[PDB]
Amino acid sequence: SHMSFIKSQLPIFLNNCTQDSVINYFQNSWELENILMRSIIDDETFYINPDPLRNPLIFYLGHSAAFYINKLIRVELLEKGINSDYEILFEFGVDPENAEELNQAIAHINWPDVRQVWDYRNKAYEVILEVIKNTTFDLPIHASHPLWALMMGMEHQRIHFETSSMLLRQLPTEKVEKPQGWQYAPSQGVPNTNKMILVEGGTVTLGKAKDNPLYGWDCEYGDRLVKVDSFFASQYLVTNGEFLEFINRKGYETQSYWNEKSWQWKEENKVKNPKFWQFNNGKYSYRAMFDEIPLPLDWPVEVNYYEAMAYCGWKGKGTRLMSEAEWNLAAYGSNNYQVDIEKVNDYNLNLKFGSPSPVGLVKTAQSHSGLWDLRGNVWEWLDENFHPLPGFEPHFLYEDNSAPFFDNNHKMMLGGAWVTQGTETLKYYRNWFRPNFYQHAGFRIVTNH
Ligand SMILES: C[N+](C)(C)[C@@H](Cc1cnc[nH]1)C(=O)O
Ligand SMILES: [Mn+2]
Ligand code: NA
Repeated sequence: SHMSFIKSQLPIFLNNCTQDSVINYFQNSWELENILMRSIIDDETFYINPDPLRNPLIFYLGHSAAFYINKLIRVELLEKGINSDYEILFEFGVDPENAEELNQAIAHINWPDVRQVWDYRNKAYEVILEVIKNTTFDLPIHASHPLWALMMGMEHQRIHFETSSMLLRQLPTEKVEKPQGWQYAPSQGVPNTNKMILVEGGTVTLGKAKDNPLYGWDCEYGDRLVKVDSFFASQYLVTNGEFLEFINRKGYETQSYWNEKSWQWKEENKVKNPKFWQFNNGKYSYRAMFDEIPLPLDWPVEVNYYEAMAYCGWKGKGTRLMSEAEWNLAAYGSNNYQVDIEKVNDYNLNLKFGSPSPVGLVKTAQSHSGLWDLRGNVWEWLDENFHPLPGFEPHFLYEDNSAPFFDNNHKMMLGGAWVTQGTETLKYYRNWFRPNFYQHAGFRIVTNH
């Protein structure tokens, strides 16, 4: 048994994006985000920015709606917006290098009332639904079709369901209410031995073809052949129990496992353990979305990139993280691979659970290479600076989606998490974050020999 009462619709091929199917997918995208945002009990909590590097929650309540409107205006499927001031106020978010830069940016913003932003959402929903009902869906949809703006808006909303869930997780438990049917994975369980598996080397082609019949973001496209040498990777994501051993061996107290930049981050934030653990009465509790529970020892540990690399430092002996090409080889092999959307059901993706799961519990989630949960459970960090593939081109609808972040200051992560939905659960999505940032994200370890 797994989570069932809250359901996320699978993504749809562009050749099957009929008006009726898209109506259902749109309604589901929006209702899911509504369920998440309604879990905040008190409206005053929307003026908190629980992550010090992101905007207050009120911004994210409006932003998904404003983005749909702004892109539909840009392709001229909408002749006017709903509230021009809000379309500007909620237009774009933030990716600051530090909390002081963000604090300076948000210091003098007059935010609307929570009820006014909910009213904006409800009006936007009805305006977009009417656009859908009054537009011909001439199959197939594609990147030069006006309806690309709608496809982009729905994936953007599902991405913000995921990133907003990480903000609500940073609120105190007394400030949020678990939605009916939210179901965590089973949590008792000591981890099994995490064996190193030889991944046979081969050649991969990274990227996505322009006429592939699936919505994707600009940075997904291009074509890059990479020869990948054989390498060893741990069959499981590193677990909470494995990371607890690192803590007990003074992992956060030993400079040689860190570097000057990551140690500085650790000291500045007085970090002694992963973000969502707390030590009390001699033992660690763990913060799931809405509840504190005993630390689930066999779940994948959730860390930022700095902490993943510090664990690699403790392992020593050339222990490292995979590259993007190495993850692709392990997850999809060397094959014109035809995505099968139904396979999303085989991994802890798309709200199969409302939490990470024990490594290996989902019995269909072993890739052919032998590695477990390459797809799903938690994103996994990669030692790969976010970068374009040959053939990359920004899209007119969102020219700065990815180009600003090809800056050697963002590391990549791939594969999707329990909370990931839409085309972000499939092969081509490329994800990236500053290395100090927290997501529903872990890692596995690699050695060359
Ligand atoms: C690709 N990530 C997940 C890093 C992006 C997704 C995104 C949201 N709005 C525009 N892009 C981010 O969170 O900034
Ligand atoms: Mn956004
Ligand atoms: Na994964």
